[PDB]
Amino acid sequence: QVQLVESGGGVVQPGRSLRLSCAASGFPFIIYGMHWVRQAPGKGLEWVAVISFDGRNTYYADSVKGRFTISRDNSKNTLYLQMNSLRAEDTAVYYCAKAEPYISSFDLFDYWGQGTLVTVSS
Amino acid sequence: KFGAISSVLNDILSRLDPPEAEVQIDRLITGRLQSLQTYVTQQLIRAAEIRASANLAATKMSECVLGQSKRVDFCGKGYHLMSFPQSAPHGVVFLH
Amino acid sequence: SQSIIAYTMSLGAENSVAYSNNSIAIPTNFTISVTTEILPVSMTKTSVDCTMYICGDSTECSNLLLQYGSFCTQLKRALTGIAVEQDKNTQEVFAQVKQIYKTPPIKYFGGFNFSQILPDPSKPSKRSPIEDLLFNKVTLADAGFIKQYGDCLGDIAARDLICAQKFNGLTVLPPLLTDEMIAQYTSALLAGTITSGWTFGAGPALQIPFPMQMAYRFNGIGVTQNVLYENQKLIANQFNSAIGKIQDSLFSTPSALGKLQDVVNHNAQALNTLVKQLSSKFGAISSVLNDILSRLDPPEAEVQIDRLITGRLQSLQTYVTQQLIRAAEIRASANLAATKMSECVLGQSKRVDFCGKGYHLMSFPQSAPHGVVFLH
Amino acid sequence: PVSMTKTSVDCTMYICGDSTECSNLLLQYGSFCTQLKRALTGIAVEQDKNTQEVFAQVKQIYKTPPIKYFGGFNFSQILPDPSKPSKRSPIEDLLF
Amino acid sequence: KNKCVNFNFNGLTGTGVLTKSNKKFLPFQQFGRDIVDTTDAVRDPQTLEILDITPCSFGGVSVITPGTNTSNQVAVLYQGVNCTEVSVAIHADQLTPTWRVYSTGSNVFQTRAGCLIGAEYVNNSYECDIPIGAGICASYQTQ
Amino acid sequence: TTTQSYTNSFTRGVYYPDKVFRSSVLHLTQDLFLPFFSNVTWFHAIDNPVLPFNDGVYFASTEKSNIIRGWIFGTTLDSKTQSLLIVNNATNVFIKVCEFQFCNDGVYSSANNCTFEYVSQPFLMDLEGKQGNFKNLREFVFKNIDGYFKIYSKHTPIIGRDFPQGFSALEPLVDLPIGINITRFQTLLALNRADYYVGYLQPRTFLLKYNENGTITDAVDCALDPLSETKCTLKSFTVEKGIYQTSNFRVQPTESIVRFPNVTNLCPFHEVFNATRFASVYAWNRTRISNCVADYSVLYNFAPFFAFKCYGVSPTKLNDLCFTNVYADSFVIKGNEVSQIAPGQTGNIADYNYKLPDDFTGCVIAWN
Amino acid sequence: LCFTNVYADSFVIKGNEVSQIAPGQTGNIADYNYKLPDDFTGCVIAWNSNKLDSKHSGNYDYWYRLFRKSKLKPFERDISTEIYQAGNKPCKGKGPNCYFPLQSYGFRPTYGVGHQPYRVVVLSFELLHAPATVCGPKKSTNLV
Amino acid sequence: EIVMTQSPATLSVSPGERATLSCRASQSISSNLAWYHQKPGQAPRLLIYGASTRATGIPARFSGSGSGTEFTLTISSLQSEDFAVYYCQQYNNWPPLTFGGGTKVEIK
Ligand SMILES: *[C@@H]1O[C@H](CO)[C@@H](O[C@@H]2O[C@H](CO)[C@@H](O)[C@H](O)[C@@H]2O)[C@H](O)[C@H]1NC(C)=O
Ligand SMILES: *[C@@H]1O[C@H](CO)[C@@H](O[C@@H]2O[C@H](CO)[C@@H](O)[C@H](O)[C@@H]2O)[C@H](O)[C@H]1NC(C)=O
Ligand SMILES: *[C@@H]1O[C@H](CO)[C@@H](O[C@@H]2O[C@H](CO)[C@@H](O)[C@H](O)[C@@H]2O)[C@H](O)[C@H]1NC(C)=O
Ligand SMILES: *[C@@H]1O[C@H](CO)[C@@H](O)[C@H](O)[C@H]1NC(C)=O
Ligand SMILES: *[C@@H]1O[C@H](CO)[C@@H](O)[C@H](O)[C@H]1NC(C)=O
Ligand SMILES: *[C@@H]1O[C@H](CO)[C@@H](O)[C@H](O)[C@H]1NC(C)=O
Ligand SMILES: *[C@@H]1O[C@H](CO)[C@@H](O)[C@H](O)[C@H]1NC(C)=O
Ligand SMILES: *[C@@H]1O[C@H](CO)[C@@H](O)[C@H](O)[C@H]1NC(C)=O
Ligand SMILES: *[C@@H]1O[C@H](CO)[C@@H](O)[C@H](O)[C@H]1NC(C)=O
Ligand SMILES: *[C@@H]1O[C@H](CO)[C@@H](O)[C@H](O)[C@H]1NC(C)=O
Ligand SMILES: *[C@@H]1O[C@H](CO)[C@@H](O)[C@H](O)[C@H]1NC(C)=O
Ligand SMILES: *[C@@H]1O[C@H](CO)[C@@H](O)[C@H](O)[C@H]1NC(C)=O
Ligand SMILES: *[C@@H]1O[C@H](CO)[C@@H](O)[C@H](O)[C@H]1NC(C)=O
Ligand SMILES: *[C@@H]1O[C@H](CO)[C@@H](O)[C@H](O)[C@H]1NC(C)=O
Ligand SMILES: *[C@@H]1O[C@H](CO)[C@@H](O)[C@H](O)[C@H]1NC(C)=O
Ligand SMILES: *[C@@H]1O[C@H](CO)[C@@H](O)[C@H](O)[C@H]1NC(C)=O
Ligand SMILES: *[C@@H]1O[C@H](CO)[C@@H](O)[C@H](O)[C@H]1NC(C)=O
Repeated sequence: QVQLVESGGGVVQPGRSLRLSCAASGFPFIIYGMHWVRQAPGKGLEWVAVISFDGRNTYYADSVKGRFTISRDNSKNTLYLQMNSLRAEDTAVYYCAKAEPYISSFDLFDYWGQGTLVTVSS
Repeated sequence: KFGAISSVLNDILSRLDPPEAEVQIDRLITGRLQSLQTYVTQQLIRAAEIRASANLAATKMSECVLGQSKRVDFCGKGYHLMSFPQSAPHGVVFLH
Repeated sequence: SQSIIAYTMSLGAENSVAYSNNSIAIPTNFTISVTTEILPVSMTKTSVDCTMYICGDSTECSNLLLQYGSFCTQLKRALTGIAVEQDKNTQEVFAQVKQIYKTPPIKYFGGFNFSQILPDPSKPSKRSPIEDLLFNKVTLADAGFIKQYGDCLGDIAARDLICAQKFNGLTVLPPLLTDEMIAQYTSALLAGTITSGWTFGAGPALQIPFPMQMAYRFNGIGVTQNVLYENQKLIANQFNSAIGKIQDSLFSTPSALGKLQDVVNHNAQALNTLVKQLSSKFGAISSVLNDILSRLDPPEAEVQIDRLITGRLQSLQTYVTQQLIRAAEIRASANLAATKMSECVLGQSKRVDFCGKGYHLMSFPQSAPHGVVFLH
Repeated sequence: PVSMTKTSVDCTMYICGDSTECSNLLLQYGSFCTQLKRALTGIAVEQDKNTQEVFAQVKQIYKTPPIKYFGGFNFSQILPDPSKPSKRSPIEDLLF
Repeated sequence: KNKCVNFNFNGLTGTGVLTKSNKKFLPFQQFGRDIVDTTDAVRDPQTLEILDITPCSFGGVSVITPGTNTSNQVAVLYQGVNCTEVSVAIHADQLTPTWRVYSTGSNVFQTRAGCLIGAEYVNNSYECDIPIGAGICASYQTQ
Repeated sequence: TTTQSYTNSFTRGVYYPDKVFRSSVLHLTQDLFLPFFSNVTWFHAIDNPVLPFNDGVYFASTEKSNIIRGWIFGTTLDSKTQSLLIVNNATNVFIKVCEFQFCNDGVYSSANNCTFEYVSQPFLMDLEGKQGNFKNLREFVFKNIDGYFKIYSKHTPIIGRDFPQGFSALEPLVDLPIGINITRFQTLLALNRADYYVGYLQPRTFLLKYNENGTITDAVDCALDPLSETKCTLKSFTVEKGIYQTSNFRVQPTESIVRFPNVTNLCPFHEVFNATRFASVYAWNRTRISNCVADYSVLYNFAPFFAFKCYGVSPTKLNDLCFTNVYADSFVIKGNEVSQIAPGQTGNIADYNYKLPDDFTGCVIAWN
Repeated sequence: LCFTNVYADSFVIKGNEVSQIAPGQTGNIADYNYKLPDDFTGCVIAWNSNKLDSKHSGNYDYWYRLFRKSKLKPFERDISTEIYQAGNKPCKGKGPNCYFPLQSYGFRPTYGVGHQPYRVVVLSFELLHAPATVCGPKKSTNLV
Repeated sequence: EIVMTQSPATLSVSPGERATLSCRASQSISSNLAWYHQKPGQAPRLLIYGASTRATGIPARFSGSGSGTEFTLTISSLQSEDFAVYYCQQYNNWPPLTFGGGTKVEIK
């Protein structure tokens, strides 16, 4: 069965950096793109980043553009998300979601991970 | 003309609007500068060859004139005895 | 068991001397060593053509080119000067004697063996075996004196570099002095220097037995003639052994003639790049003149045509400038070779490390493609 | 003079500082500056060969005798000075 | 075929001479090329045969004249062209040069640097006067 | 039920990029090739997952006689977008671009609006030397660049184990201009009576060695090891002893700092949107906005818009432009008059109260 | 400036023809009626004239050509009434597949702006460093 | 940016009957929209892609309809595992990705 497990979250101070990981198994990981989606408490789902099946094409949300970095490692079936200059509004829970080609390159989030909480406070 | 309307700057400045005159002006500049660059490059090559000839002439004068040279076919054909220098326009002449 | 290592260079073997207030070291034996030296004398003569290179049989392109002034007459003088300079270099290097001499019918020069360097009658080119090895180890991309027109259709397979260069209008001219009469010049020089001594280089040729010439060369290096007259057989055997082993040294080595091959490769590569520059757009709609004239209006097609003109002409200018630099370096080498021939061959030179390592005795010239080879 | 400073000028970095479009349009002019890189490489190799020819004229490195008494001739200004870490003569030190 | 012709083979516009070839074209292949990206062979759309494409004939002309006060006779040298190809070209009158030098039969010489028309051949040897090329020199001499 | 094990692609997946003959050349090309040594997804059969299609796909399969008929491409695999079908029977082929409904298994159930029916020789060529040990291995390559569906193939009963190592080129078969949109890929199975090797193509540069009859004997990848670029920079297959300068290296930047002294630069947008006495249309108050930074989020949060149409500029692109002057004319108006207010309009307001010029460079905002 | 000779060509055309009339353009007027040289050195003048080429009940006096065997050379006229040949029929007349080369340029006081009777006159010069027959107001001083 | 408005902020029905949810788009998206199921504390589950196609392994009680800018989601029979938050997501404009506010379905 397909399993998406996130890790690396925790507590952090404002202005610092954190790195998240999402291990993948049970499916041909190298031929699909993946997504990072965050949900602030009391709010709806928000799209964050995306990386293609090889790595040359990546897109970023306007709220995290220039601060968040997304990358993958096909040799280990893991997905990464490097975060820099964390502000107060970046407190949420982050989900890694598999992508299934539909109409465009990737439009459907078929499997979702359990997610990890990140909170920023003094 | 190098591709402009005319080859006379005074003619092309009074026969075109200033915003458009620059287009025709910026062809004469490039043609003239490429011609100048070609001239300076050939002049440098010619200067190098003339310098080599001048160094050979100075060596020949210092060897054959102020002494007797043992080198074969250097100060004239045969066994060398003397050499007398004579001035020429843009050059020198030896009498081995 | 195999790998790549990194080490610091060793300047040479560690040696020390034994200086003292009263001590001399006087040799009591000698040796004869025959080294080799290779010098380029000339390069391939080429004669590019304008108009055809820049505007393939197009009247409109020719009319547009006519507006650029005399940029096609100054590029038809540099190449001619280069060719004439190459011919002069060959004439200076080889044609040093006025009369052609011939080796005597018998070949007994006091035990010295000269068959390796003397002409071989059996071969139809009248060349020495050493010259044959020099010829077979050098490959020419374009001989020039081939008249290869008429077999581009007979090429059957894909056309080679030469047919393509002809397609683009880039030709090569043949040298005035063919490689056979150059070899004849070298043969006459060698016969003169091994029969008449050094007199033929100064005045009339006077014959001298070879042992006596060897003795006077020995006397010139500062050793009395008695030494030669006492051990003539030993020096003859050493000379024969050295002459025999240089042939194997040239045969077994990968490439001891790298200079001539480098010259040929540089010329061929420059021509190939000039040809390849014909298929670049330089920022126009397309790189084919015949296509951008039937797809575009005449009043506007001029702006696209006037990009290929400048690209092609700039490529041609860089080619001609590089050719001029190469010609200057080749002329310097040719002057050095002419001086070396006139010094070491037509006499004996006192300059150190000039005509080979050690005390100089003689030198024999050999003809090589686009160069000369000495045997000090 | 024996040699000059070796340089390795790089096309794309010089002409188009880390700009993708500028590098792409530089690629449109064909193999233009490849000749430039080759020329600079040849210059560097030529300089190395020049210094090798001029200086490495001997194959075995000799050393001066421990005692320096050459019949009254004082050469102490040209042989290397052991105290100086660079092992250079005073005349070489002034030149540096 | 074999006559210098203009062709328009499916977009390919150019001049040349077309002959039979011993190529080993794969059934899929259609065109031909060489090292420097120039077309050199085309598969005939019918009969499935490979026809090579030779360029046209071109070269340089060089008039070898003696001193102009001494005579008015000149000789022309067509460089790089077999002198039967130029001879039929003179006969067919299809050459760019409109100036035609007389061809009396006694003035033909296929040299290694081209062919010269206007001067006759001997089997003697003299000091070179004007350099022609490939071991040949010309001079103005009394008959 | 199928497996998804992993294998090494080795050197394989090289075709003829063009239709030009070469002989004893080392031509270098840039195109979509399957990379050298890499991982391919090896499947089994005994359900038929829909693999993605992007930048082409490399297909390989070894079988005894036949268990696989054809392929289906296209988007949504339903009766809404155009699709493909390359099913192959025992005698012919059935290439058609149509709008099949769906089958769940006599492979389609709708052909209402579609054309381009194509038939030709069968693709699968199977030969046996009086024994079944000659396992026919078939390698197929598809891509959809600028329409023009290309298909390459090369049929040979190779040794028979699996995805092999020996070099083998691919000769084109068909080239038909469908060019609709392809994002998915699925493979049909048998009906009634160890394969599925799938690789993905990527944009790379390759050096191909040509024979003297026009075949491809060997090739070299340009980005596999520290070598294989030396052989490319002085294009050849034999490099002598020495040191060669190939290319250059550059480090990439990581972050981005936008530090500024101060940047609020307050605009009167709040003062024009928080007003309480918006004048009538007959006397429209015109406020001049200058010497301030126009952030449109303050306009975004203050009003739940009902008409945010824009003419000279994009509504999405407003924070990336610098304006010499900004005029904000505010007036409360009726409902239909909101649609009335526009360049080149007419009415009792567009003619007598407020007329928008035809060349209007700006945006209008209406909120109830 | 100084001009050796000045050529004035005057003709009435429609509104879009004013946009058409220019060196190196396309259209029936530009290729069969009047063509200017590519290296044109001159001025073209257009002004609206609806009072002289219009009257009640219309006026079909003017003419223009749409059917010609080949293109029109610059500054070359082609006044002729030869029926255009369609295919290989030698028909000499009006009607089927043999059309009159020129059609009416009919004008009425009430048309659109693009269909108004625009009056156009072109001015052509041959300026260079040469003598002149046309000059401008400028007094001549004394020689020093 | 296409903004996605949820007509019902919160819905309350007892089990057994039918619930209807509505989601609107600011611009035309054809039939490109998806629905997701999300129980308090778990990961989202896809329900309907293409606005009219049911996902794999999902009971037939879920259905949707609508095209352009007006979309509806209909559940014929509500059950014990259906009370959750439903999100409507557009994917016609591929470059960005937007989500709806969400509707809360709760026991009456
Ligand atoms: C000087 O050196 C010669 C060789 O370099 C010596 O000749 C050798 O003689 C031996 C016989 O004694 C040969 O076997 C050998 O091949 C070589 O020819 C020569 O003897 C030597 N002279 C003295 C005085 O030792
Ligand atoms: C001079 O040196 C020649 C070397 O090329 C000798 O020729 C040799 O001839 C023999 C046969 O007699 C071959 O076996 C050998 O390979 C070589 O070609 C030649 O005899 C010699 N002559 C004298 C007088 O020394
Ligand atoms: C060679 O010349 C040297 C000059 O540098 C002498 O060294 C000098 O010695 C004097 C003392 O007389 C010092 O004052 C000076 O600084 C320097 O060291 C050196 O003695 C001399 N040696 C011989 C053997 O002549
Ligand atoms: C040479 O003579 C000097 C005289 O002072 C002496 O010091 C030196 O030791 C002598 N050389 C040797 C090697 O003994
Ligand atoms: C010109 O020379 C001869 C004589 O005609 C013949 O080989 C042929 O015609 C030409 N040569 C070549 C190599 O085509
Ligand atoms: C013409 O040239 C010849 C060449 O020798 C010379 O003898 C003769 O004097 C020349 N004629 C005149 C008028 O100088
Ligand atoms: C001229 O000399 C050649 C040899 O080069 C010879 O073949 C020819 O017969 C000679 N001519 C006459 C007329 O004898
Ligand atoms: C292929 O997969 C294996 C195991 O998953 C891995 O060790 C190997 O590095 C992969 N190959 C490549 C080229 O990434
Ligand atoms: C295979 O399909 C072709 C295409 O219609 C058809 O003509 C042929 O009869 C079919 N063969 C079989 C065995 O069904
Ligand atoms: C049929 O399909 C084509 C191709 O997608 C499309 O252009 C055309 O509008 C369609 N017609 C109908 C009636 O669906
Ligand atoms: C294919 O998709 C692209 C991207 O959405 C679109 O621009 C193009 O029009 C589509 N082609 C067809 C035939 O629908
Ligand atoms: C074909 O169908 C028959 C009848 O149901 C069945 O017995 C047989 O196993 C089937 N063959 C295959 C390969 O499924
Ligand atoms: C190429 O052609 C030659 C000549 O017929 C033949 O001997 C050789 O086997 C062929 N090679 C290939 C790979 O077709
Ligand atoms: C402007 O805002 C920045 C960021 O909050 C702040 O650091 C700065 O002090 C402000 N400007 C001034 C002049 O105080
Ligand atoms: C006016 O400003 C206040 C203060 O921030 C804000 O709460 C309110 O929403 C604003 N109203 C409008 C219409 O901009
Ligand atoms: C514009 O003028 C009107 C006049 O009635 C006034 O009510 C409104 O407050 C003004 N808006 C401003 C000053 O921003
Ligand atoms: C004579 O030539 C002029 C100038 O090209 C041209 O305008 C005129 O129409 C020609 N004559 C006739 C009768 O066509």
